[PDB]
Amino acid sequence: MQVILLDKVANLGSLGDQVNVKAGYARNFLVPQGKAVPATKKNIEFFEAR
Amino acid sequence: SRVCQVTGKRPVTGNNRSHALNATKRRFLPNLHSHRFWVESEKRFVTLRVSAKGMRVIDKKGIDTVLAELRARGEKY
RNA sequence: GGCUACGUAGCUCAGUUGGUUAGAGCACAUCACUCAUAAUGAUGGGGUCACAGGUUCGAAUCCCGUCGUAGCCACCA
RNA sequence: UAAGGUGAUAUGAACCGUUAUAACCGGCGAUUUCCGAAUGGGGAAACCCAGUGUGUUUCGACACACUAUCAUUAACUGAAUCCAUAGGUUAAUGAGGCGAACCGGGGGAACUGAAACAUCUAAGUACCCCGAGGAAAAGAAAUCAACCGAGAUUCCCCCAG
RNA sequence: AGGGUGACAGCCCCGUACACAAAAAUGCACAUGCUGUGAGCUCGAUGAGUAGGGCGGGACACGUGGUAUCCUGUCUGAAUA
RNA sequence: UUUUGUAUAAUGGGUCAGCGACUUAUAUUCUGUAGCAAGGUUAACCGAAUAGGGGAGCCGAAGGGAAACCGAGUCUUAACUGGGCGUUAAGUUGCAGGGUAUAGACCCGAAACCCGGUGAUCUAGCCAUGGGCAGGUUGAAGGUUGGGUAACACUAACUGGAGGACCGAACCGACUAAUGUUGAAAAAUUAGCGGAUGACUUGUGGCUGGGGGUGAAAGGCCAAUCAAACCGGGAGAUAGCU
RNA sequence: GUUUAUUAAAAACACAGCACUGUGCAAACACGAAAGUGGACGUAUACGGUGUGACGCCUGCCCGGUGCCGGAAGGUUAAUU
RNA sequence: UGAGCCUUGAUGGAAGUGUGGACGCCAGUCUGCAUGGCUUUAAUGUUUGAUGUUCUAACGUUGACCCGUAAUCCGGGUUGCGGACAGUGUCUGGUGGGUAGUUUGACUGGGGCGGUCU
RNA sequence: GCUUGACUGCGAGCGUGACGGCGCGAGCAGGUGCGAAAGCAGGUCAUAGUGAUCCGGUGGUUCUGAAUGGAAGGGCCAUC
Repeated sequence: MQVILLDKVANLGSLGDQVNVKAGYARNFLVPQGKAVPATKKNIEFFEAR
Repeated sequence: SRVCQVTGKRPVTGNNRSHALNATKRRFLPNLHSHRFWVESEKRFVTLRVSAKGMRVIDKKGIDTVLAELRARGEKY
């Protein structure tokens, strides 16, 4: 569960980095709260074009 | 029923075995939980009775796919 | 059989990294006192550091073999 | 097809027929009360009671038809919440129950054997359950072989107690 | 062949061998019509919470045994010609 | 029949008739017999179907050694004067029979264990809704009025009508006896006995299910069955016993 | 008052009274793979469990054993890593 | 705040004012603090437990209100409470006659008790 | 006094057991001790002093090695 960010956020906030977050942190808060999204190897290209 | 809506995991029967190998019937049943999942693609939460792994699948494949299944298969949800 | 620990004054005991020179408590012993008893005080007798091999110039102080010893593990055709 | 017929116990009555509408046999139709999956609601099975539609030169009350549930699809409707969903009505389809074995699947004994008994056996048997077909299942090598080669699955005889 | 007939029937009866028959409905084959379905060539693609592993069981003749192999309740988790 | 031994007063049989217990399959070995013979024979399957085909295969012709391996020898050991097992006699396939193996394996018989069902129309308890208790006693709290207290206390009458209260029918029980014991009755009859406004008794209907129910507790009751109900099944359980 | 329906009605069971003990309520506890239900539409003057058994006078000593309650030290100790 | 290795601790311009520690058998008026021609006495980076706060936001709610809905079931919704606990799955040590299957020898001047068993 | 014959491989022939087994044994081969030598010694004056198989440990062993080389595992010898 690496995911890519969206806004700032915690000790990793950056509007679009590849972090390595804990899954529960990921698929219970950030994504449902729209602060990140999974890095599904398709996603590692849209925020790897900027 | 204790069936994982994602994997179809259900209880399975096996044995106990003592140090003397006495067999006593028993069941392994799955690590169910039931969990509010955000879809966004429907602006709603859906509670699936899900196994861990069921979760780990949803993590990987991603919800909507999994939801294509279930619906593809007829699961209520 | 494997892992721990521990047994040194007659009873009871710490001392515990050395290099110390063998205690404390009652027990034995005799003198001091006193009306005399016990309360007391003092000097000594008694340790053979669980038994034995070694590292060390100097092991109760570390290494090892058996005992005694209880803890539980754990093994047996 | 036909000279004889109206099932049997079962006579009798009254009939029917003989050259083709007597009976009898076969194909396809028609009718097909009530209960039963029972399906309009109920219920002590073969009964009680309805809503709505129809129906009457005697247009009341009764008779008949339809109204279960689930699924899929559509249509129309439509909360908390505006959107949107859930919810609700209708409609079209299909399901439901029964049935000998064979078949696949979910569960799954003990007696017994070991000259006792735990491992082991009986045995994935008996039994319960779900499902399907005329057969079921299996099947087109991430298989064997042993440096030579074979070439899906299934069944039979060997290999071999 | 067989059954029957007042006792045992090739020639009494019903059959049997053999040869024939379908107005209708049907099983099965083909042949087509209608519906639904896709064929063909070029260039591609090649089955990840999977394989494997840890724990627990179950299957393989095989009782964990030096035990390959298969299945998975549980926690994990690749390479990709 | 069983026994050391049975007229035995030890078993079994009232009598007759019919039925009633060593089977079947597949393996293996021996005997007989048949075929062929250092060879014998095919299995499935094909089939002109008891033929014919099919020799996959099985048995035998070589043994010894755990084995590699060697071979009329081989193993043992450094090695045998040796020693062990072998070298000399024929096998094999049918058919009949004697044994054995696997099966219910000569027939009948358990007490039980497991599985799925059917039972609270008896009884236990509980739930709901209805019914019953002739007649006669006892006289609790309380009340009233006099007496009595400073007022209460207390006291006498009268009134009142308490109780798992009293005597006693219906009703509910079941202490004694006799009768009955192939009964009138698979628990009663007769004479006595207990309770009888209560933890009473009763009609209807409901709920609880088998290692489970229910139990004012006896292992009681759960349909004349109870230290684990009944019906069907595993099932021909097993029976070193009769 | 109850009991062995059908050889035991009693000194047995029950009983009010007594004591210990559990239970803070989504109670303990019981039926139940679970949902749930009883406990109770109750709430510590309540409820379960256990022993004792109206009343009167009373209920002495022993915590070594077994059990239960308390005990944030230390010794030994599972999967795991 | 428990505990290792890395780290903030120590070892196999002369001379003046001169003071704790040194495995130091058994305690150096000697060295530095401003100045003078490969550890216990404890603490910064970690891999790791215990407790307490905070975060997000799972999860519980047999509190309240709203809708489905004239409904003490369920669901959805809002909210308060609880909150990474509780609970559950797999694994695992303890306890476990609550429940189950079984064992509990033979000889023997009956059996038991005794004795015996090579 | 000196010593390791309480030796390794074998074993004609016997005894004794239902059997598993146990016992006695001259002699052969290799190597050894004591004795000048003939010789004697394969434990003790003899008869008790003991435990089948399975499972497993250890040492040895080119005997086996699931395609092949190895290895695991097995066998054999010794022993627990």
